[PDB]
Amino acid sequence: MEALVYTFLLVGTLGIIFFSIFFRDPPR
Amino acid sequence: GGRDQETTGFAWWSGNARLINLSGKLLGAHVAHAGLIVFWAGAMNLFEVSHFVPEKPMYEQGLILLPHIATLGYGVGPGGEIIDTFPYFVSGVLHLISSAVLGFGGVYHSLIGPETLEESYPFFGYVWKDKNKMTNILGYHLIMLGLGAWLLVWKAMYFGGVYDTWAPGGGDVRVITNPTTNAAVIFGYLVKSPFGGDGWICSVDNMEDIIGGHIWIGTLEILGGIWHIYTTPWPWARRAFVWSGEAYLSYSLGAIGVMGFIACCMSWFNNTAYPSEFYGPTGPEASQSQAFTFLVRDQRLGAGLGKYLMRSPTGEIIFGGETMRFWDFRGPWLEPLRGPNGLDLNKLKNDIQPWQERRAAEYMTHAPLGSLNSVGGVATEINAVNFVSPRSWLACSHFCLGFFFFIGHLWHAGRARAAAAGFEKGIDRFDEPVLSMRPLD
Amino acid sequence: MLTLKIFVYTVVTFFVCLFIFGFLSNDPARNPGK
Amino acid sequence: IELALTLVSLVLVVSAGPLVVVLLSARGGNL
Amino acid sequence: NSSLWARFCEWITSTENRLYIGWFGVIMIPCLLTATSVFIIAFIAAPPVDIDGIREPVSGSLLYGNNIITGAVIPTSNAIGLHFYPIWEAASLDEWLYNGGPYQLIVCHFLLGVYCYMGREWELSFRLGMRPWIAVAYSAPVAAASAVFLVYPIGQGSFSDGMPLGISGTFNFMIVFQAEHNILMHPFHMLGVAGVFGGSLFSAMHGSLVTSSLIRNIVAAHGYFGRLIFQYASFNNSRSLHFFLAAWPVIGIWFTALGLSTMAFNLNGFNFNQSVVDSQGRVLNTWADIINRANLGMEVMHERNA
Amino acid sequence: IIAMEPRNFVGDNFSRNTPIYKVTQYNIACCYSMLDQVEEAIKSLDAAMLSGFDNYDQIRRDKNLSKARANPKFQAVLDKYDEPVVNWNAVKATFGA
Amino acid sequence: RPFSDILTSIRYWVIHSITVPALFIAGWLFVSTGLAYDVFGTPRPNEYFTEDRQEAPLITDRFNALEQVKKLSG
Amino acid sequence: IFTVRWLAIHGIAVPTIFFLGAITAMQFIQR
Amino acid sequence: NIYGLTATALFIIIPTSFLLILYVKTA
Amino acid sequence: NIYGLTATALFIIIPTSFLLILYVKTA
Amino acid sequence: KLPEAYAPFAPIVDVLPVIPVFFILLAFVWQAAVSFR
Amino acid sequence: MTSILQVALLALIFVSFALVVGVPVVFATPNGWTDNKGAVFSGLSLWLLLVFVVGILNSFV
Ligand code: CLA
Ligand code: CLA
Ligand code: CLA
Ligand code: CLA
Ligand code: CLA
Ligand SMILES: CC1=C(/C=C/C(C)=C/C=C/C(C)=C/C=C/C=C(C)/C=C/C=C(C)/C=C/C2=C(C)CCCC2(C)C)C(C)(C)CCC1
Ligand SMILES: CC1=C(/C=C/C(C)=C/C=C/C(C)=C/C=C/C=C(C)/C=C/C=C(C)/C=C/C2=C(C)CCCC2(C)C)C(C)(C)CCC1
Ligand SMILES: CC1=C(/C=C/C(C)=C/C=C/C(C)=C/C=C/C=C(C)/C=C/C=C(C)/C=C/C2=C(C)CCCC2(C)C)C(C)(C)CCC1
Ligand SMILES: CCCCCCCCCCCCO[C@H]1O[C@H](CO)[C@@H](O[C@H]2O[C@H](CO)[C@@H](O)[C@H](O)[C@H]2O)[C@H](O)[C@H]1O
Ligand SMILES: [Fe+2]
Repeated sequence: MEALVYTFLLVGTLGIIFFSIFFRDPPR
Repeated sequence: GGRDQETTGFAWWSGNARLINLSGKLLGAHVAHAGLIVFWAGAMNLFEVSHFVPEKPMYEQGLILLPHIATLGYGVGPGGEIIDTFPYFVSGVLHLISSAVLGFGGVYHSLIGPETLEESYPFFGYVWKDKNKMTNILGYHLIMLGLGAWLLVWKAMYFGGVYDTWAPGGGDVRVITNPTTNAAVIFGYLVKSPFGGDGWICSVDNMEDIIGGHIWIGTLEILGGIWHIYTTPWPWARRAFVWSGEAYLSYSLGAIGVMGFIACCMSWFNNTAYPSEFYGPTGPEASQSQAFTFLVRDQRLGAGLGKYLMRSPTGEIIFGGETMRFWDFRGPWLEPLRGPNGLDLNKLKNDIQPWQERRAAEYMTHAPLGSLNSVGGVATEINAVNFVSPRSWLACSHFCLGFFFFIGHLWHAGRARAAAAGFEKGIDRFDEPVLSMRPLD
Repeated sequence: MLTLKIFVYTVVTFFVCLFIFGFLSNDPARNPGK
Repeated sequence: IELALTLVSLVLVVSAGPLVVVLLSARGGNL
Repeated sequence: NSSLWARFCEWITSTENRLYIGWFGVIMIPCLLTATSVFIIAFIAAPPVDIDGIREPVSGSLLYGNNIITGAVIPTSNAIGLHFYPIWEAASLDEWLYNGGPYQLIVCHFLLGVYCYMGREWELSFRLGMRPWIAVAYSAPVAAASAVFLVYPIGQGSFSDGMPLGISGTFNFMIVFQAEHNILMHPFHMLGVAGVFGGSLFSAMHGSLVTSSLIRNIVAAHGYFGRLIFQYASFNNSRSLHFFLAAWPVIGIWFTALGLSTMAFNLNGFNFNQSVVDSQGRVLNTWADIINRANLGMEVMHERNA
Repeated sequence: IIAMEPRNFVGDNFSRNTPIYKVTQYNIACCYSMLDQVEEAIKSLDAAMLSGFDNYDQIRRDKNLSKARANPKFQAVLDKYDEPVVNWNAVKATFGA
Repeated sequence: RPFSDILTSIRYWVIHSITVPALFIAGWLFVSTGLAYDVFGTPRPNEYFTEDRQEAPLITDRFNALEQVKKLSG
Repeated sequence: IFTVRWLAIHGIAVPTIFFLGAITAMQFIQR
Repeated sequence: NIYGLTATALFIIIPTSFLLILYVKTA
Repeated sequence: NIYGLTATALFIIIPTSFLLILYVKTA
Repeated sequence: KLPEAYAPFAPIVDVLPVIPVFFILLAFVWQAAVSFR
Repeated sequence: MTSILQVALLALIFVSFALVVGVPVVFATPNGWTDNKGAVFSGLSLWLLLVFVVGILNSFV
């Protein structure tokens, strides 16, 4: 079942990247 | 007698950039550089002749230029044996003296001469923004290159012959008579795939194809030069290009880098225009020679087949072991023993010739393996032997030069486009194109 | 897999043609301020 | 003896290299 | 101007998009999407590959009992070599996977994508009015990737020599490369490592100087640098300093990529073996000789004759 | 409308000038011709050519501008901005020799 | 003290021109005469393998190492 | 005449030239 | 019981994270 | 491998939740 | 090898191919003479 | 005529060195060639004809 844990971690990281790209905080 | 940094705006390290507008200085620079090229050619030829012994094959002492003359077929006997050395000496000395003449001309034009040729010599003058004169110069030089190609064809077909490595009983000088002028085969190479087993234009096998291609390219070059002399660029051509000196340099850099990469691959793989007898065996050739010599020795001593043979994914019979990656190799000493279905057993069982055996031995011993420290053999070789195949030198040097000239294309094309647009010096700090855009959220 | 080969070929050719014609559409650079 | 000839030739070349520049600097030549 | 072509062109070239597309983007985007999709799917689940082509499959897929640090996309099988191997040339999908086509697919699409990315970098630089040559700086990692993935297999004549798309695969590739060729004892790799170390040093030093100077100054930082060591007149203006920062790592990586490509044609690094010899002919070991012993160990260990 | 042209405008497709610039200045050149001001009509159409009014058929064919067409400098500027593709005179002269 | 004045000084030129070659020849003699081998202990190319020891030296001693090296040396 | 700059430069240089002479003579040693 | 673990984990991650994203956007 | 699973789960949950709570408080 | 008629001039030949790499250096010293203006 | 070849060749190197040194000196200096065309013209002419002499002498042997 370790495989599912690895995929969960990778997909979560990809989600963090996506959110950092498209949902940026406007300056000040 | 150069300009100042303030006058031209270019520092010393960007000095030659001051010559863009000036024509006489640029012309002298070009002529002097051509003289330098020819000087190096002559000097290298003389030195290589001075350090050459006809007894040994040329690839054993690091020879890179003399193999070219040998390929043209000067002082070369059957099997690659050296007959006379005078042709090389005469070629070198002629090159060197022509270089002297070119250097004198370039120095005269660069130092004491009209800095701009437009005012006094309208025929030779030009302006980068001009289009007709650029086409005229291009046509002149296209005609020159076509004449060179036709000179090669004339030499191959008349007044001697070229060293064909596919002649029966080893290579020898031969006179071409019926070059393959069919357009279909000529352009099949241009359309051929570049991947394993196809190789694009690097898969030419017969000198017939070489001569036919040179005929076609020379005729096309002459016609194109005549066309460009009398023609002006089309409206779309003037709309898709940047017409300035640096842009011309950029396109030339891109083209020459691509040709450098292509020549590197040709040197590493091709063996027809580069006979193995002079340059030495290629990597695949050395591996196949290893396998073939081992099979011959095993067959002699013991006296598909499990001994060093196997079946390729397609189905043909191929040499076994790690050599299977080179199953597409073709060579004069291996072609006769190959049947329609790859290697046929009866051929090696009966059809064997001594010269093939000794050629295979001499090729397997001299594999294209070496070190930058001029020590042959694998990197983990305990002892020391001096050998590095000239093919490796050519391939590495020309790959590096092609890559660097591609980078040069990138740089110069970017700079030329920016200068044409008018913002190469920097942002105007008043009307930033970014400021005229909405904020990005 | 002839069908897949033709599908890949048509999509690749579409992309390449759009790329080439897109560059062909762009008008030349120029300096208004000169 | 050939090594001596090579050394002398190298000295001649490396002396002729900057000889022209030095002579032009000594005179009123354009540099 | 409502024609389909007109509006599609306007959308493609518009800077209003969240991420600039550009025409280079046309080839850039789909290629990378294909590469990443195939890479993810192969890494997650895929059958073993016969890397060496003697019917000894090598598991490299995550689902087949291996970890992240060990999972990798095995390169193309040794049997195919340089032949072009898409899906439609394989006898069957299972055979395609067993031989190792997805690596070839991924590498081709990835190389096209990175080249198109360079192109779009230039194109947007031209659009915004900034100077054009940022692509030149980008040419270093692209050159290194091309040398690792394409040029070296071409030199060795087989696609199995390309870097496996994994971590432990990368370590295996590096170790095998050291075994075959002395990458460590080659001047171009020395220049590359010098470039990397100098880039780290310059980044750290520049960050420290600039962040310390920013108080509420550049003259103070210049004096600080000029007094810490003995080069007072060093990088007087920001233009020269930042150009030097750009230039050092880029040249280093250019040189290491060129070194790798040079070795692709079997032009190895320095070979200092039996360089020191005493009187009447004995061999005195030097550090180069212990390095040679290690190289011999790796070389003789990786080559599975059987 | 020419007066309000922005300074340092880089178009989305690298135009460097607003699309209405070329058409409106071609119109102003036409109206100058209608005002009997050929000497400035040639300059107006020269600047229009500089702006990238790539279309060439109407300027040669349009009767409305024919009044200014009589001036030789109009044909001179047309030639240096629309060069004959094939030098018929040159090839004929070479054939004669 | 700016560098130009010291560079153009005749006294500087003469003293350095007489001293530099002295140091150069001092180093030349220091290595050629063999004093370097004795002082720093590097064996000459013809005593690496003493007749009693045909293999590389090995110490196997921490405190009582002096005469051990004496035995290994020479 | 005895400034710290003088001391630094001489301390660096004197061993430097000594070692350069030693090394160049050392290279001619017959193996 | 791998299916139960994965189903439970998905049900705890996807919806709660979904709510958190919206709340972060609101403030 | 239960210790690994629990350690990993704790490392994902406690710190990321910690940060999320702070950010929610800030906005 | 080189014909006997030019055998004694072997050494100068050995120096000729190295000549071109000097030219760039010449340029540099010229720029040094001109004081890098 | 091996000795004749040798002496002519020596003269070739001497004259080539002299020309290589003089050429830049005469052209670079202001007003140094418009008043000295004859000297350089004679030098290059004698250079060419003695090169031809060396060539024909070699052709003899
Ligand atoms: C591409 C190079 C190039 C170009 C564009 C020019 C252009 C010019 N030169 Mg220069 N010149 C060159 C090379 C070049 N020359 C070289 C190599 C030399 C050394 C020999 C000279 C020496 C020279 C002198 C001394 C003078 C000029 C002058 C001139 C101007 C008048 C035309 C002329 O020379 O009459 C040419 C007249 C001829 C009778 C020659 C025509 C017959 C020749 C021999 C045909 C050769 C062509 C053939 C294809 C060569 C191929 C060689 C092979 C290796 C490829 C003109 C601007 C004159 C000038 O006004 O000064 C600025 C002048 O006084 N040139
Ligand atoms: C081979 C490459 C090459 C070539 C052909 C040129 C050519 C030229 N450069 Mg460029 N340049 C180069 C490399 C090159 N440069 C490099 C590498 C640098 C960086 C250091 C520069 C930096 C630079 C600057 C900063 C400037 C030039 C300028 C010039 C022009 C005038 C030269 C001058 O003032 O001479 C002065 C005269 C002498 C030094 C004496 C002559 C010495 C002779 C030719 C050499 C002696 C040997 C030779 C064999 C003699 C001929 C013998 C033969 C007749 C048999 C000229 C067109 C200048 C120019 O015109 O710009 C507007 C200028 O401002 N260059
Ligand atoms: C009449 C118009 C004309 C012609 C014929 C040429 C011809 C030439 N120009 Mg161009 N040029 C022109 C106008 C012209 N130019 C103008 C108007 C300008 C601007 C002012 C230039 C600027 C220019 C530059 C900047 C340069 C040239 C160069 C050259 C030469 C190319 C040498 C080379 O590398 O070729 C490579 C290919 C070959 C050598 C293959 C051709 C093989 C031969 C020569 C053909 C057969 C003839 C031969 C004599 C037969 C006997 C063979 C054997 C027995 C010896 C070539 C002779 C280049 C050069 O190096 O010149 C010295 C160069 O750098 N030209
Ligand atoms: C190296 C020498 C050289 C150079 C620099 C040029 C340069 C030029 N030529 Mg000339 N030409 C040459 C040799 C050369 N030609 C020769 C040898 C011939 C005889 C066959 C011609 C015949 C010729 C004609 C008949 C015409 C030109 C034209 C042109 C101009 C148009 C742009 C262009 O080249 O096409 C750029 C490339 C293309 C448009 C693509 C088609 C070319 C092939 C089929 C590409 C195939 C492979 C490629 C990878 C795929 C690219 C995709 C494509 C859709 C862009 C340009 C100034 C035209 C012009 O306006 O000048 C008057 C023109 O009408 N040339
Ligand atoms: C024939 C091809 C060609 C030509 C005619 C030019 C001409 C020019 N270039 Mg371009 N360039 C080229 C190729 C060419 N370049 C290539 C291949 C590259 C890729 C590296 C570049 C990269 C380049 C840059 C980045 C810049 C120029 C600039 C310039 C201009 C000033 C020249 C200069 O820098 O002063 C002369 C400078 C020197 C002599 C310094 C030499 C330093 C190098 C590193 C010496 C290396 C020598 C070494 C032994 C070679 C080893 C090779 C080995 C790796 C195989 C001038 C218009 C400059 C400019 O302002 O353009 C307007 C500029 O900024 N060029
Ligand atoms: C401008 C200039 C420049 C450049 C230049 C150049 C590049 C030039 C070139 C030049 C050249 C390029 C020249 C040449 C010359 C040559 C000569 C002068 C020759 C002679 C010869 C001889 C003498 C021979 C002899 C012999 C023979 C025949 C063979 C072998 C044997 C013998 C040895 C006997 C620079 C940039 C640096 C800077 C500025 C100035
Ligand atoms: C000798 C030879 C041969 C043949 C050859 C031939 C036939 C060749 C041809 C060639 C050719 C025929 C080539 C061509 C090329 C082309 C090119 C290289 C082009 C390019 C282009 C470009 C790059 C473009 C671009 C653009 C863009 C993209 C932008 C927009 C516009 C345009 C479109 C302009 C044979 C095999 C027989 C033999 C061996 C070798
Ligand atoms: C043919 C022949 C010949 C020829 C000759 C020639 C061609 C010559 C040339 C020559 C040359 C062409 C020379 C050159 C030289 C150079 C040099 C000698 C250089 C030096 C340099 C330096 C010393 C540098 C320094 C520096 C730099 C790097 C820059 C920065 C700073 C400094 C200052 C540090 C003769 C007559 C012999 C004889 C017969 C044969
Ligand atoms: C920058 C401009 C530089 C121009 C340099 C030109 C270089 C071209 C010179 C190549 C050498 C040609 O010189 C040579 O041609 C003759 C053939 O035509 C040779 O003649 C010989 O060639 C072969 C020798 O194996 C034989 O097939 C011939 O029967 C034999 O007569 C001469 O040995 C020599 O004179
Ligand atoms: Fe900064």
